[PDB]
Amino acid sequence: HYSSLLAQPQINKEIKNEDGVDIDRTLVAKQSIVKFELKTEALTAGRPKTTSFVLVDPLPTGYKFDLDATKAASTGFDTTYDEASHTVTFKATDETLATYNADLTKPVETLHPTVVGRVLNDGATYTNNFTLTVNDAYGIKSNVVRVTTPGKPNDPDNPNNNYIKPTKVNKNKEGLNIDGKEVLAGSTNYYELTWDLDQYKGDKSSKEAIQNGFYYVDDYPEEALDVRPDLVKVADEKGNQVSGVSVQQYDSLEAAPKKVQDLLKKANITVKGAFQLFSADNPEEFYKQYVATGTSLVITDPMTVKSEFGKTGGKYENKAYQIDFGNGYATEVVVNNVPKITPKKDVTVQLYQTFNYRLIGGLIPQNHSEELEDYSFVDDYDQAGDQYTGNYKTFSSLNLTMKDGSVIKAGTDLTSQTTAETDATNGIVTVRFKEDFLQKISLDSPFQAETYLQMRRIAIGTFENTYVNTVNKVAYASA
Ligand SMILES: [Ca+2]
Ligand SMILES: [Ca+2]
Repeated sequence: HYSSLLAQPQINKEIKNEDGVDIDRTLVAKQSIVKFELKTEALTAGRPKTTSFVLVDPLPTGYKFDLDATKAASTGFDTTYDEASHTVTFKATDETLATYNADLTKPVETLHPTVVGRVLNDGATYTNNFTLTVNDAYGIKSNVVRVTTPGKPNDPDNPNNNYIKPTKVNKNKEGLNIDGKEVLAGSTNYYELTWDLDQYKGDKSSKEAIQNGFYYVDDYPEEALDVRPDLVKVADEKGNQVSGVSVQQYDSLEAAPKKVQDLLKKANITVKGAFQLFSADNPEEFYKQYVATGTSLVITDPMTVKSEFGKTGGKYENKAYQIDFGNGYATEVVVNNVPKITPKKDVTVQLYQTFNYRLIGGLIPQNHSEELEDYSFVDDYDQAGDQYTGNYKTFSSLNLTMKDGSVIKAGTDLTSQTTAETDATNGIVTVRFKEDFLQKISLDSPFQAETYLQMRRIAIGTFENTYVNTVNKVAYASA
């Protein structure tokens, strides 16, 4: 008699987001409001009078139960919550018990409560069921329902699920990862920021979670580098361009719109000084086209070494963040070092005696980022006192390896790979390494060279002589 008390499907647990969309066995963003709806079908006619009508729902871990939201959605019940066992119980009021017992010869439609909370963890599966016991004589156990948040691989319901890991790598223009490498003055860091969106494929988040926006933050070292605002570009993982991503630079977080600071503090992101904020313009179109389709974006964010910072040297760090649906995830930190270049000069007298200016070049340290395209010696002598004979010899100052594999020994004459020229107007000798020899050198080998400029005194007295070394068209004085 009691197995036919509730009607056709009897009971049915449903799980929805805040737009009322069935999200069972699908994927939803972290912090999403998730409604457990404990539907119960009409009571058959010819029943006994209903003493009790009790639904008990043990809630899953990671689901933060909201008491006043679930009470408002469960009129006709009285809501009790056991915090120690994550269990919520709904007991039908005597007023809807009365409407269940108004005429037992007709079917009556029964009320149902709704649990309202939000999921709190990434890469978690949330399971739920509930039991309904009536008149402590029957009792029915419901079907299990599932929702999953992105962040865990090998999810059987979503085969694209994985770790939400935004990545940042430093590249030159050839695409070589230069993480941790040395970077010479005037060079540019072609930073690659990945906007990790693969795992969000199949997401059914609400329309207001999407309205929290989609952003990318880059905490760039403002004290060492300058942004190249016209070379920032957002592309998908293949190469096609992305228009719908705007970029704004802020010199400090405290000098930024209060919306932006609220954004970062609700994602637990804090920035050292200046940062960039990539925005989605219209988040809804950005969602349908990149988030819901699981197509990650790539942001090339090139920045160049300041002039002064190349002369002082030091180290700098870049770090980025990804902010989807309001939730923040952080890249690892990429580190680079700028070497301080300081060439020196000695001499090696008496009227018309020949002598050499020894011009030692700057040390290009091991494990550098960019190809050498310029290593030149520039000597501005006093033509009224000394004159340049026209002979000179350039030697490596250390052991040079390169791409073929050979190692050029320390002290080897490299003058058959140089090119001099003379400016008689100002009195300037310029010994240059050509490009095709410099661009034959491995990026992991060091580089240093010296030239001996043969000169002779043609006047009495002492005379000043300035020497300037050049590496990739940045000029270093000397002492
Ligand atoms: Ca910064
Ligand atoms: Ca001169």
